Order: sequence, then structure tokens, then C-alpha cells
Amino acid sequence: NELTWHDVLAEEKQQPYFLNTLQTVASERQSGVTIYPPQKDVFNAFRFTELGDVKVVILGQDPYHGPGQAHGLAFSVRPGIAIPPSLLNMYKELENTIPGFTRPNHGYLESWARQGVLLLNTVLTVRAGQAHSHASLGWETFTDKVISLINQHREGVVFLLWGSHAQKKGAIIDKQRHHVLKAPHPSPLSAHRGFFGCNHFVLANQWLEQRGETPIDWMPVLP
Amino acid sequence: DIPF
Amino acid sequence: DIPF
Repeated sequence: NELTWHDVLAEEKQQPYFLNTLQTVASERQSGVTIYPPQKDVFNAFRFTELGDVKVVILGQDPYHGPGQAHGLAFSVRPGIAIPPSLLNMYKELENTIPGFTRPNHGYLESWARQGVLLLNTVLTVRAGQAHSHASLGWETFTDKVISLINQHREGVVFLLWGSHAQKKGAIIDKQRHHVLKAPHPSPLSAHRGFFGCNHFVLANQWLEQRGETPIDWMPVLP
Repeated sequence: DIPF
Repeated sequence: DIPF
């Protein structure tokens, strides 16, 4: 689509739960609480992947909660940061399934986003060191609305729903209009229960080619 | 900082 | 419990 986030989120920006979330996060930053990612990065998934360009949606939960790590994309870390263990498991699955994929020397996934992979955490900020610390704000309400708008306004998006939380988040999606694939989370805590072998990266590309669209090149590139 |  |  020519559709943009601005076309469908302009009124959502004015909703009380959204305004209260931004105001709470801002007040915490002001009071000296370190919150990740930085304010300028919080909406980078939307900056890098416009609504009409979404081809694949991969949900996460929280941003990484250590210094310099999160930058507004699920799974990805800034250049120079050690590869997170869940992303390492994604790289292992990729190297086992995509012809010519080789282990990257970084974890920075902007180049996935620029190809139409929406790397959406369901909660968009976190206090330093403290997983789920911003879960009680309105981010899940916001990202529920984002998923509902992709479901409504697009056709044929691939959703890769990894783990229980992401699968529940995607329970609404129309499974005839879109292509929903489920597996365990790639975290070491669960990957051996079926993430390895899920073949989701190949399956997403097979769908895209059956739709007459270009596949994702899953090898990430440094800027 | 909001792209919409 | 898998935040990331």
C-alpha cells in the first residue's frame, strides 16, 4: 500500500492511554530514571517500515534493558553490542535454512526493517535492568491497535509469532487474509522445544514469492 | 520523535 | 517469562 502510519495513527496519538504513556515515560526520564531505548529511537520500527511496506511482522515483548543495546527494533542491537542469545538462535536457524547465509558479526537489523520486516516489541520502553518495568503503562494497548490496523488495512502479511505472549497478541489476526506462523520463542529458554526446525524464514520467503513479491534477504547489513 |  |  501507499498507506502510512500517519494515515491510520493520527487519532490514536490523541488517545488518553497513549498520551498518559508518553507523559509517564517523559516524567520518569526527567526524574533521572534511565529508560531504554532513548526517546528518539522508541518508534524506529515505524520509521523504518511504513504500513504499506510491511511484508513480515515479528513480535517481541520488551526492549533490551542494558546500556547502548536497544534502539527501537525487536531482536536487534546497536552495532558493537554482543549478539543477544535469542538473536544468536535466530542466526543458527537462518544458517541452517537459507542458502548462503553465514553468521553475521553484529546484531543490527535495520536492513531487515528497510525490506519490510516490522520488528515490533509489544512494550516500547523499559527501565534500565528491569524487565517488564513498563508493562503496566499503555504500550500493549498501542501495539494491540497497531496489529489490528495491519490486520484491517493490509492483505497477505506474514506474522511470525514466537512464544506464548506473541501468539496471544496475534490471536485476532484473520488467518485467511494473512499468513500466521507460530513457533516457540528463540530464547535459550525455549528454542529447543521447536524454534530450531521451524523454518519460518524460508516459509516467509516462499509466501512472498507465491504472492509475486520479492523475498527478504535475511543477511543483515551494517550502515 | 513520533513518525506519525 | 521471556522479555527478549
